[PDB]
Amino acid sequence: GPKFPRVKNWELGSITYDTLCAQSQQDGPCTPRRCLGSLVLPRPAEQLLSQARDFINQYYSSIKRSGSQAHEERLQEVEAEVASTGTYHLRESELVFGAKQAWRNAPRCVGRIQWGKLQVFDARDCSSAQEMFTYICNHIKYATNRGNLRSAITVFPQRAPGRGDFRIWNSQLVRYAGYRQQDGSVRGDPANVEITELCIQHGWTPGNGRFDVLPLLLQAPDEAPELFVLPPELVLEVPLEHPTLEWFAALGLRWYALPAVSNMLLEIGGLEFSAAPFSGWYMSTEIGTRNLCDPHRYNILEDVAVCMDLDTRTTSSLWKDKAAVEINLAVLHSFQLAKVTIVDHHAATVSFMKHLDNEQKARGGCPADWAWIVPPISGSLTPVFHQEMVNYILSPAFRYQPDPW
Amino acid sequence: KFPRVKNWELGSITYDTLCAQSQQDGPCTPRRCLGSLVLPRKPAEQLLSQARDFINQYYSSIKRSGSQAHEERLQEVEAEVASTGTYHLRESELVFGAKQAWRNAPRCVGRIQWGKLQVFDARDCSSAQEMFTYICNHIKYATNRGNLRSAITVFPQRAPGRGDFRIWNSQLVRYAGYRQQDGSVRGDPANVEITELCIQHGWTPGNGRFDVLPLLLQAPDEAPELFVLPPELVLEVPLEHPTLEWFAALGLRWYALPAVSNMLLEIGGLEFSAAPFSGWYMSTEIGTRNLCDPHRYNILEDVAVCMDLDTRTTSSLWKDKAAVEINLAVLHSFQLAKVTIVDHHAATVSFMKHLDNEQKARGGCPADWAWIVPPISGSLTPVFHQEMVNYILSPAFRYQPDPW
Ligand code: HEM
Ligand code: HEM
Ligand SMILES: NCc1cccc(OCc2ccc3ccc(N)nc3c2)c1
Ligand SMILES: NCc1cccc(OCc2ccc3ccc(N)nc3c2)c1
Ligand SMILES: C[C@H](O)[C@H](O)[C@H]1CNc2nc(N)[nH]c(=O)c2N1
Ligand SMILES: C[C@H](O)[C@H](O)[C@H]1CNc2nc(N)[nH]c(=O)c2N1
Ligand SMILES: [Zn+2]
Repeated sequence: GPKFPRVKNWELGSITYDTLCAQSQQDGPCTPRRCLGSLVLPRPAEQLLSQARDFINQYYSSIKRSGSQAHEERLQEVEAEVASTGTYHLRESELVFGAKQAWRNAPRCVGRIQWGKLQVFDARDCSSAQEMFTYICNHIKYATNRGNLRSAITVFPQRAPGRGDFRIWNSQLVRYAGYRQQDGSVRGDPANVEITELCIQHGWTPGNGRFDVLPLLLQAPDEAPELFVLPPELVLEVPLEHPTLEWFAALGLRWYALPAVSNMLLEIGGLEFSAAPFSGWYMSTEIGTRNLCDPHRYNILEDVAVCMDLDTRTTSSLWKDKAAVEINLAVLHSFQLAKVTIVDHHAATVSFMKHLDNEQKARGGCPADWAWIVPPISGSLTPVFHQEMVNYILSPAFRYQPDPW
Repeated sequence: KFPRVKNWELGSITYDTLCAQSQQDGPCTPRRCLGSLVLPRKPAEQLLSQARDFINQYYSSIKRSGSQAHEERLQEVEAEVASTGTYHLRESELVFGAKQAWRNAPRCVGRIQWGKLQVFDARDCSSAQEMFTYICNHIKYATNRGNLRSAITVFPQRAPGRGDFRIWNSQLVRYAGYRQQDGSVRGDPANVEITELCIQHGWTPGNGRFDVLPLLLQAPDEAPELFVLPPELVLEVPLEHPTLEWFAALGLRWYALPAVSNMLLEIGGLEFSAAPFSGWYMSTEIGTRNLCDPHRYNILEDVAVCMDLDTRTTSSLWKDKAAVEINLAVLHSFQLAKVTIVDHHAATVSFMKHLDNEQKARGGCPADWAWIVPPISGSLTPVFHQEMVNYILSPAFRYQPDPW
């Protein structure tokens, strides 16, 4: 009936219509001719002003002051600023609203039930790489909270016309070195080979373990990046063991507590924050399935299966599935034992369904990327697999941005 | 222009140029992507152009484009449309057309097999009774005592102002779902509706979990008729587990033959509303979806208790553990019964080979990532890490409304 995408849950037989996609002001990669939804990364003051105006409208709606005198005055205040400087500045509460709305809008994030609970650290006064490092250490401290993890984001100064960007070169604040061997293989995390070599080129003395924490490469405006080593006591790690397989602890596997993405661009009202690292807590499949079992990551599936004495010579023994389960179980068990926040893929997806229901009421829809929301093991066992989803770009947003080298 | 398609495990890139051959709109727009939706929301020159396009594909396939036979065939098609408003395929064209439809099906992981398809021409069928005979031969052929062979039977095409030939069942072999008035469903909940239609059309129902349904067959503008399949035709596989002795006690079983019977086959503008086709099962279809889905047989918790797992909490991964053992039970049992089946790792490996073949042959391959990636152990298979482009090519299989 209604002129909006009809969305169905196939488990429950229930129907909704997404009206929120009508608010999208940016085109994704799909056309009537072909869907490109499985692609990870598919390909003027007038423009700023319209984006700025739209954000200010969003802000004044969220506080129920739409059409008010303060709303119209903030609009004139922004247009004047842009008219005289070519850019504008956010009030602090606007920044807080904006950062939360960007998380809420992130189609690939399954943890958005938590979106209203986000600690926003304003670091827009930062003026050096040393200072960026201080803000980052404080972020890690506050966010780690000795294992009782707390979502947080730290926002550094915005892109300025006629000035270089603040950038954190690492993709996360905590990552394991990846050392290329003279036989062609990689010791450590192959995902991090490039950044490891950049750190070395920049004066880092490399280790040679499988789990060496990388230093941070931090770039203040118009300067070369400076290298900073995180004090080990700030980086909480969890040694992995299995509740019944005693040999598993002997594998010497471990992972860090805090997933702190640091290379994404935060866009609010046309303003761009090139350095705004944020962190939450892990879903167990991120560590146990992707980081440890991806063939192009640590790739330990065959090793674990041999320890479990599975028939690894034939696909039909399901050895890969059996090993993957035990690895995921080890991750969950070890984090719980160490008292570090973690969420399994069942609890996470069930909570995401609650979030879809909340947002249907609050906003008439919720942009979601099915391929990213459905977990990488046990897909159809979770309720999100059976939920149709509409994907679209809303602003404020987190966006990929090219690497600074 | 042309999508750059990347495999994130191997670092390799291809470009899909085949998508430019699409003449039919999917549901996505630049404003929003609707790729995760299961079903679509909703003269003579049009038919003639689809017909010319198809005839051109056919003569190109036999390396005979431009030949006189090619030219004469286009004229035949034109003369027949101009006079009658439609036309008819030759058997060879029909065979080529059915294989291309399978090749083009973006949701099918089994397409490495596409060139090997037995095509039964049933277009000389005039009654429900004759459809039933054709269907029985199809099932006999395809089952082949456990050595399954892909096949399609094609019933007469749709015609203007005349009702369609339709098979009301969604598959030739389905288990009944009985709605006990105490809320629950006995049997397969996906089939409550069809089970009830069968009863009211005079079927004597059973009361089991795996009662094979009768076929409701409909010839144009007639009430459908009920036919019971001779039980010796329907190969079934009892499920047992290689190491869990109690598993067999559950009395679980599934049929050998996945034979979809409610999809429309479109070739060169002609539509075939009854054209059931069958291949062989991938184990996750049975183990994961049919048995473990919450709105199907839903056996997870039962199995998990038999394995003495902690059902209290999600974090013990009881569901993942029980699902793996069910999938193993299916593979084991089919292998023991000498009935063809393929596991999701073998299937997806072969699909990657298919993408490579098709990249060289046609410059691309339409693929629905959400359907190709298996429902358990997704990222443990190579397709997970493969970007894919989805689009509609003709000939094609399509969904169509239920005939009731
Ligand atoms: C609080 C607990 C959280 C959980 C359990 C969670 C979970 C996840 C997961 C599993 C993914 C997929 C990541 C991958 O496969 O690599 C993801 C993506 C994402 N998350 Fe969340 N998240 C949480 C907090 C946050 C926070 C605090 C933010 C931002 C303030 C956030 C923003 C994002 C964004 C932008 C993506 C997409 C990243 C990309 O496209 O590469 N998440 N999240
Ligand atoms: C030979 C072995 C085959 C295997 C292993 C196989 C595998 C599969 C699987 C796993 C699916 C997903 C089904 C679901 O989740 O419900 C599928 C879908 C599909 N298959 Fe294949 N298939 C085979 C043969 C065939 C044949 C012979 C045809 C047609 C001639 C075909 C056409 C299709 C179509 C049109 C779909 C999409 C169905 C839909 O949208 O509901 N397949 N296949
Ligand atoms: N796939 C590329 C790549 C490289 C490095 C990090 C990364 O992380 C994505 C991401 C972003 C935010 C997250 C928030 C919480 C969480 N548990 N995982 C999260 C994962 C993605
Ligand atoms: N998803 C709705 C629905 C209802 C009934 C049957 C069905 O089957 C889809 C389908 C189609 C073709 C197949 C070919 C081979 C196979 N193993 N499964 C196949 C499964 C799908
Ligand atoms: C090709 C495909 O899009 C790619 O492998 C995606 C699939 N789904 C994903 N889902 C999540 N959560 N994270 C990922 O990195 C990916 N990778
Ligand atoms: C909503 C979602 O698109 C739907 O559950 C899809 C997901 N992927 C699938 N994949 C296959 N092979 N079969 C299916 O029925 C589905 N269902
Ligand atoms: Zn799309």
